[PDB]
Parts: sequence; structure tokens; C-alpha cells
Amino acid sequence: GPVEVTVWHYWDGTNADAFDAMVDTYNASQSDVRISASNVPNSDFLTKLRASATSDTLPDIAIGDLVWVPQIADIGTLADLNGRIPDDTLTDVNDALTSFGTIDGKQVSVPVSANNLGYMYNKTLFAEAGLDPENPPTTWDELKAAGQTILDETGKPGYDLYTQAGDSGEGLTWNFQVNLWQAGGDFLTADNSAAAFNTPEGAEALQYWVDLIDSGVSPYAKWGEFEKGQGGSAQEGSWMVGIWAADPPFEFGTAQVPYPSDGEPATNLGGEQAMVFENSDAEDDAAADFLSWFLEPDQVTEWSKETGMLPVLDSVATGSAYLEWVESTEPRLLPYVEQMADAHARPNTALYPTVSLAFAQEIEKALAGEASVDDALDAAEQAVNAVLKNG
Ligand SMILES: OC[C@H]1O[C@H](OC[C@H]2O[C@H](O[C@H]3[C@H](O)[C@@H](O)[C@@H](O)O[C@@H]3CO)[C@H](O)[C@@H](O)[C@@H]2O)[C@H](O)[C@@H](O)[C@@H]1O
Repeated sequence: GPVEVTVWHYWDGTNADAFDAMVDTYNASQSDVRISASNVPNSDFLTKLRASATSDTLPDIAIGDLVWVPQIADIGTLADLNGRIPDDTLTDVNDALTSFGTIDGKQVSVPVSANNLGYMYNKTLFAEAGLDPENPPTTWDELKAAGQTILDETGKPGYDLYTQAGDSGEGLTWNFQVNLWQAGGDFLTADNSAAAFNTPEGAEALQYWVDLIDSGVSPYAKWGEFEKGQGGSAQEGSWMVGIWAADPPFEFGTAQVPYPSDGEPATNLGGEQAMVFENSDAEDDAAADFLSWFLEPDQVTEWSKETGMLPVLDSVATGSAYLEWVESTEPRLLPYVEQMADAHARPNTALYPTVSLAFAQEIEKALAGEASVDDALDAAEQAVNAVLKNG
């Protein structure tokens, strides 16, 4: 009988139905491996893995959020996927995501879905303000000026900023990182040992946020006005194209995230990564056989099409097949697809969640008007370095 391989994931809905259909397809396509997939709730997933390490009942495959990988790598020994998944598959996978998935030299994760942040806007409100509803802003200066027009002409915020840290800080941090990278900035140093953002580039990105808030274009603590149909625009994840293209709350448009004339295009990557917990070389190779099949172009194309998630393979994101389909079926996803070339991943440190909250709490003081841009970047660097240095 087949090698039995367990997969834990947190997908629900369409995504879980799609994944179960692909498991069925793989299971019926050969007799050497049988995949048994289970849903574990997103909020329960890490705590289940910690208990499972203690009870020696870890799954063979875990599929987790990007920022979980480094934490999971400390819960249980992860197999190296290099030499298990075909070299040409791993080369094709988005480089930011294979780099992210490299811990102690081993390819301990591979992405199996992707998403990124984009610019979404309300065409009806743009038109009401006297803007061209088909011509979104392309630069920071264009966004500030178009947002100012929306505020001046309609009394509504031109652009939402994610300005409150909340429980994790990640809404603020991961929206800010986009603009830090577009300014030519870095978040941590290349070895994740220290902050790298307390720079002219960092101050350019934070001064952008503070200028938007100070003008009233992006009020402090007013996230979600855009989503209510009461706001010009917002950074939104690619998953929103799918949620809205079905039952839209208003006529929305999408674009590349506006970037500074003195800078470069950038965005931030989300999505799910697969990890194989090390057992025997036979069992690791059984698990990696399923992941190899899952990462072939035909699977990645059909999976992306049906879930609205962005493909993890460069060859699919840039392929005529997939692009023609996006143009025919979900054309507002195209800017998100094109951004896969410029997208960055967060740093692969196991302290990232603590780093991100320490960062977000200090930066929020500048957004709230309680600190200067220079003092908040100094404070954020102190908080982050204390978290990184002291472990
Ligand atoms: O962009 C606003 C968002 O920012 C933070 O979350 C960052 C994570 O966003 C992604 O996860 C999203 C899923 O893809 C969606 O299908 C859905 O469940 O929403 C989550 C985020 O809530 C990304 O895949 C992750 O890698 C990112 O870390 C805030 O914490 C969120 O509250 C905001 O929604």
C-alpha cells in the first residue's frame, strides 16, 4: 500500500475545496503516496504544532503563513527540500520566497500560494472629485495631490493608511515596509541582526505617511473608510480582487503601488508556505513528491485560477496562458501579478512577530502626532534592536 503522508493546512471555503480536489487528483494519479489533508484553524495552528512536537505526532507537511516558517523551524526539524523537489521547479519559484524559505542553508519551506499588496481605488469617488476614473496615481506625489483633490472636493479621505498597531502590529508594519522598500530602504540588515530602516530612505517613507495624515488626506485611526465606499483608495491585498470582483461594494480599480519618482517599485509578499517535518529519507521524499506535483506549472496555473491566489512560479506569472486568462476573467488582478517581479519578503527571523509589534508601536506615535519622524525612527530602531539582540 502507499506511504501515508499527512498535511495540515488552515484553508476554508473555496480554497479548502480546491486543495481537497487537488489532493484527490494526486491520490488517484499514482499508488506510491496517499495524502491525508486536515484543516487546523489559523488561530490554533502554531499551538497545535508545539503540542504535537512534545507528543511526537507532528504532521508530515504543515502549510502555514509566510511569517510562521522561522517559528515552525524551531518547533520541529524541517527537511531540506533541495534535492527532493526538482531543481528546475525551485529555480522557477519566486526568488524572494525561496530565499525567505532558506534557514541554516536548507530550503525548509516552499511557497504554495502567494499574494501581494496593491493599490485599490474607488472610480466613482475619483470621478466625483474631478479625477480621471481610469488614471490612478503612479507616484507618491500623484497620490498626495489626487488624494488632496478628493478631500477638497468631497470631504472624504483620499487614501486610507493602516495607522494602528492592533494586537500584532502587522497591518501597520507590512503596509509601511512597501513604502520603505520603494524609497530604497531596508527593514533589517541582511543577517536579521539589527534594524536597517533608520536612514534617509526610512525617513522619506515615514514623512510620506506623516504628510498624508497632516494634510487630512489619510486621517489617523481611520482605516476602512475606503472599504465602506467612503474613501478614495487604500493599499489592499490581491485577495480583495476576488472577494470584491464577485459582490463589489462599489466600482473599484487596481494598480501597481504608487512609488516615489526618486525610488523603485516594490510590494510585500503574503501567502502559504509548505514545510516537511523530517522523518526517514523515504518519508521526506514521499511528502516532497506531493509538493513537487503541486508545484508543476499545470497544477500552479489551475490552483491560482480557481483560488484567486497569485502563482508562485515566475514562468506562470509571466506566461501567456495565465496572463490571457487574467485579462479575460479577472483583469483587475493583472497589476498584482505583474508586481510579483518587484515583491519583497519580510525577514525570516523567528523574532519577526516581536520585531513587528515593537516597530509598529513606535512608528504609530509619529502617525498619532505624538513624536517627530526622526524621533519615531530612532525609537523604532531602539525597540527592534533590543528585541533582536537580546533574543
Ligand atoms: O493588509 C491588511 C492586513 O494586514 C495584516 O495582515 C498581513 C497578512 O496579510 C495576508 O494574510 C491575509 C490572507 O491572505 C487573507 O486571505 C485574509 O485571511 O486576511 C489575511 C490578513 O488578515 C498575508 O497572506 C500574510 O502573509 C500577511 O502577514 C493585518 O494583520 C490584517 O489584519 C490586515 O487584514
